[PDB]
Amino acid sequence: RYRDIVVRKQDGFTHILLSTKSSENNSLNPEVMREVQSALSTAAADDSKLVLLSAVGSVFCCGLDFIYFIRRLTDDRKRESTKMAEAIRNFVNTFIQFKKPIIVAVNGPAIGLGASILPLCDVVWANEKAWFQTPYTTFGQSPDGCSTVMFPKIMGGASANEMLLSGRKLTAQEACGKGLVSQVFWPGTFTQEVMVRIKELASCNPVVLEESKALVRCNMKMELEQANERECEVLKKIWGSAQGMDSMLKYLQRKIDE
Amino acid sequence: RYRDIVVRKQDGFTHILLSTKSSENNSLNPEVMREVQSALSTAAADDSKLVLLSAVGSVFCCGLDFIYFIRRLTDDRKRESTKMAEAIRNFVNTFIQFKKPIIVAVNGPAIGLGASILPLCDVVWANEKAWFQTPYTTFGQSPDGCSTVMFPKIMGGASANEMLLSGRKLTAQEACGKGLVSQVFWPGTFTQEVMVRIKELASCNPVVLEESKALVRCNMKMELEQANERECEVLKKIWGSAQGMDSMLK
Amino acid sequence: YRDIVVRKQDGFTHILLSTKSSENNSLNPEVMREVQSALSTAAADDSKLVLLSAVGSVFCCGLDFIYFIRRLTDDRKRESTKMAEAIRNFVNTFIQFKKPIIVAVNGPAIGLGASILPLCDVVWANEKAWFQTPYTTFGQSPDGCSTVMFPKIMGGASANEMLLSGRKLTAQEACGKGLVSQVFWPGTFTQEVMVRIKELASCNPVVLEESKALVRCNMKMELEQANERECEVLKKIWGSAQGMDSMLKYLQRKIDEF
Repeated sequence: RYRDIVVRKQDGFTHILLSTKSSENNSLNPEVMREVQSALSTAAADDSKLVLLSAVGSVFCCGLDFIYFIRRLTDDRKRESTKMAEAIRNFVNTFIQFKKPIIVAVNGPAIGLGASILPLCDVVWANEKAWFQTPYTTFGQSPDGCSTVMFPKIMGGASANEMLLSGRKLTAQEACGKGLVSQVFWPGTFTQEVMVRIKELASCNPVVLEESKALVRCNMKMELEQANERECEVLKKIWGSAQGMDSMLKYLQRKIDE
Repeated sequence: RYRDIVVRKQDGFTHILLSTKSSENNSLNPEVMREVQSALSTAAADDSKLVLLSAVGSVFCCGLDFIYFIRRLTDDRKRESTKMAEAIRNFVNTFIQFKKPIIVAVNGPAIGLGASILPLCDVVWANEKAWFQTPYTTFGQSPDGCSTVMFPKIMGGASANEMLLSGRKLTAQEACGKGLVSQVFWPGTFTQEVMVRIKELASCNPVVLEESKALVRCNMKMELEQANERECEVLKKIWGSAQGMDSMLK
Repeated sequence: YRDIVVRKQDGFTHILLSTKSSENNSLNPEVMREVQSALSTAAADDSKLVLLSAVGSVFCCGLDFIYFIRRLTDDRKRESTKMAEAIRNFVNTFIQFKKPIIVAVNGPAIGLGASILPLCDVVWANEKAWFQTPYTTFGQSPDGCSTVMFPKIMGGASANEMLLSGRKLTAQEACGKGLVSQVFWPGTFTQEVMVRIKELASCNPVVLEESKALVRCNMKMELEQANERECEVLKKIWGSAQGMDSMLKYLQRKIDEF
């Protein structure tokens, strides 16, 4: 009955795989976002020791589906812009509140909100096929997923502003240098290197896992909530204005002209 | 007319170039800092979308002109140590409050306050001729430019203390690994690379740029102001006293 | 002192770890009390800084678990309380210390042996050194304020990987992740350190101290609060029903098998 994700619960952990059918290329829309929240809600309440999040196919996550979004905005700009900003806020908050470890395997591009959510997970393992970009300014939006606070925290201001203002694309290795990725594995053995460590993690006392994450997350929880809310209030402002989609349209024009 | 800087307003941005006459090696005396501040006031008020900061010459910025400063010190410690501290504090504060993006292109050495000011700008692009150092302890001064808070935040305590206490020099690649530089470019195409990126940023919605900067900068602004205040009080204490020019050496 | 060598000369105090009552420079409450005593004396005398290093092929393999297990067989409840307080007091000595502590790491730093390092000022490592916090594998939550300091120095992805997954970092990898100031080759390491210590010791002691005070002031209360939280969780874990399930594992492992 989930349409856009595959969920598997086995060997002490829940595995959630992004596999979107209501949107292309693992892009996010409110329906995809709700299914991830539902799957994480169940994992938070069952005996899962941790969650592994990964993706089916060649893209980890393209971030927001702006074509889906523009169609909504043409129907009722004021109502739909509010609704998208709240959907994002709730989606992001799910990651902020989640009490067990979220381990991410990134095997392809992670773009926009698909990259911004990574600092809200616990461990990120990538291979060289993965790259990371937050092309917010290109799409004409301010940042999301608490990246306005988290990117300066993990890579420092100079690097964070380059990603957030300049739309710099990072290889897996460069994202590791910039604190986005925990470790990079060869593509050929990526799955086995990820699964061996998930098995090791799932063999630990899940109380010790939870206590440790609680210790790491507690100095930042408030600040994350406050960031998420500020960012979403800005997005409402931008997406509710008549010119909100102009940068995105120019981007699409370039893409189709290429 | 500005003596120590060149200012070009064009194509959606203001380009400020350090090219000091009252000092050597783009050193900063209170006159240079006032001109930078005044050029930033006007960019903040006009239709400029962002500021590109770079330098003419083989040096980006040597930080404080300590000989200009020595001259002034032994004509009146109390008045001149107070004036220099407060000039640093207002210069640093201009960057803390500035609302639009400041992109910096660093094409040679950035030393002391010339390096410290970098974390208060937005993006820093460097070539291999650039290197970076904060030789505070060697000069017998404590740090400035909010580096006492910003350096630990961008590179971690161990690396920050090595910069601030030990006077370590970082190559452009090392400064990039330590969070001081956004990206390092080949010197051959450095100007081209910077300008293509500046043109892309200047084509963006200016309101989206400023909103984005505001969201990044808001959690830190009070901390940066308080750090700037603390640093400048410790400099008054040091420079005010008789034996605080004792390390300034040759 | 039985477990450390203290040399005061040339404007600095050199504290060398060289334990007799433990394997691999490991820390029992005895060793901890000597280190604290040596620091207390350096803090009050005319030393400008402290150089901390080790004798032998291991910097510090962290908590002396052989000693702790010897106590735990006697009285679990009483001895777990005393151990948590020993740690808390030890870590607090580093949080409070006003003079620069420079560390020369010439072999593995494990557990508390690695977690204290972000409480020091400058860390120089031999290319031979490596770094690990294998807390979870032995059923422990983290110590030494690493729950806050690791995310601050390497960002949450890398920090969680250290603290949850037991990742080992080479000296170079630990330099990229903010734990080590600079790495020197084994051949030149001793001389590289000493030329720099000599340079630092020739500086104005008041300038050194004011600089450190400016660097440490935004964080002192947060470090204290982190130390107290971590020590509380350690008490609760060690007092738990499953709290000892993973500790004895230690007896069967060499230090490069954690």
